[PDB]
Parts: sequence; structure tokens; C-alpha cells
Amino acid sequence: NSPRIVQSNDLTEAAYSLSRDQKRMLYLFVDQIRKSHDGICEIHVAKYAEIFGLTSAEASKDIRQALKSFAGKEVVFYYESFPWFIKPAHSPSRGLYSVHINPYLIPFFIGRFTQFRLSETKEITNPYAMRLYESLCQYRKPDGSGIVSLKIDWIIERYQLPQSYQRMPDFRRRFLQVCVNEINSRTPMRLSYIEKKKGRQTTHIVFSFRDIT
DNA sequence: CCCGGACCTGTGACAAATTGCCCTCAGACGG
DNA sequence: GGCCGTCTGAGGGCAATTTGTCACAGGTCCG
Ligand SMILES: [Mg+2]
Ligand SMILES: [Mg+2]
Ligand SMILES: [Mg+2]
Ligand SMILES: [Mg+2]
Ligand SMILES: [Mg+2]
Repeated sequence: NSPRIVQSNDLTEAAYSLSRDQKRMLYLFVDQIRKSHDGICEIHVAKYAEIFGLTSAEASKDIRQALKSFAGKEVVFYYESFPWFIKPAHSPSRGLYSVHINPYLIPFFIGRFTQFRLSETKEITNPYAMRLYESLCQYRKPDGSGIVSLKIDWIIERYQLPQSYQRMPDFRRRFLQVCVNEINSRTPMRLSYIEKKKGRQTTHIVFSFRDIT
């Protein structure tokens, strides 16, 4: 029924810092690019509004501010760093935006891959929870279940979590619990976890999950 | 022995950021 | 033909929530 996103695992596991609105736009770019060699994409205000159930006004606000916050953002594949954009965005027509993605990023988008339908993620609010749901999809089985152990330091590096979450009680309270709650409340996935320890330090988080069925 | 100290946990406060809402007014189009 | 009524969207804002930071209470073990 709805668009099927696929992406190279290299993007799922890349290190970057994007907002919710920026990640939403990014899903459409990957969709446009894949359906084809030059990197120029386009976004319609009225289409964006309908996809994510926004008004035209608030859509316009989200696109405009997302777009100017890309400047200077960089992407690291573990390592190699790239800018997302190589030219400012611009609007030829009212309600229409044209963007220039770094053509050297194309092969990192299309490659060992991750896939999900866009309806699975479009109600998630916290961008770190989008990152977690993407990493879990990378390990999902056809039937809809999976289990994976992710290292905490790698979680911090890849999702570029803010500095105070290196204190484990803050990591638990403001990142782990919240994002597990959203996934359980906003996606068709049912997720559980347990902590792996070594001495006094907690080193990994072990995720198990199934599908509504 | 128990100390001060270096670790770990959780919670109460506050500061900074993001959310969906609300209102104005000109652009683009067709009847 | 050309004006105007309507559908858009580009601006300006808001209070209510969520996210990011740090002080302090309270556990263990070390030598
Ligand atoms: Mg952010
Ligand atoms: Mg917004
Ligand atoms: Mg005493
Ligand atoms: Mg007490
Ligand atoms: Mg004490």
C-alpha cells in the first residue's frame, strides 16, 4: 500500500546527527534516487503535507527550516567524512523545492541492505528512536522477528548522542526507555531488552522483538 | 576496624529545545 | 479579455511537553 524504503546497511550504521524533519525528507531522497544518476531531487509542499498528515503551512515551515539546517552537516562512514549537500537548496516554483545531494553519496545509498515501509516510521517523533528502529530492521527476519546485541559505545558514536548520556542513568532515562516506549506505541513492532554487564559497567543492550501477528 | 576515595545507581531541579496550534496576507489560477 | 474568489503556502508568533544537564542521596569495594 505504501512506499517501501530500502537502504544500504552502511547508511543504517553511519555516524551523523539529523533532526526528525531532516530524516523524514531523507527517506524521500533515497526513494527518488533509487527509482532510476546525478543527485538532484525535488520535494512538493502539498505532497509532504499529505504523507505525514500536516497542514500546508506547517509542512512549509518543516521543509524550509530542515533545509537550511543541513548546511555544514557531515557524514562519516567507518572512516570517511562527506557533506550531505554541495549547493544550497532553492525553490524555482511556489510550493516546490530543488536540492543537490552530494553525488559521491549515491553508492552509499544503493549497495547487505535494510528495508521497511514508510508507514512504519512516520509517526515516530524522536530522531534517535528512528535510528534505533532502523538498526533493528537491519536484522529482521522474513516472518518479522529478530534478536541483536548492540554495543553501548557504538550506539553513542553512531547516533551521535549528546554528552550527558555517557552517564549511564541518564542514558537509561532519556534515551533507552523513551525510544523503546515510542517503538512499542508508534510502530507495529513489539520490543523488549536486557542489559549485558562486565563488572560494574554495562556494555551492551540485547534486543528481542516480534511483529503484531 | 573504619576511614576517605573511586565507582555505581536513581531522582529532583532547572535550562534549552521541539511539538502541534493559531493568525496574516500575498501568489497562482480559472470561471 | 480581465478582475476577483478561492486554494496555497510563506511568514510571524504561542503555550504545553519533551529533551539535555547537573547536584545530591545512597549502595559497593579497595588498600
Ligand atoms: Mg536533534
Ligand atoms: Mg515543525
Ligand atoms: Mg559514621
Ligand atoms: Mg532516605
Ligand atoms: Mg557515601
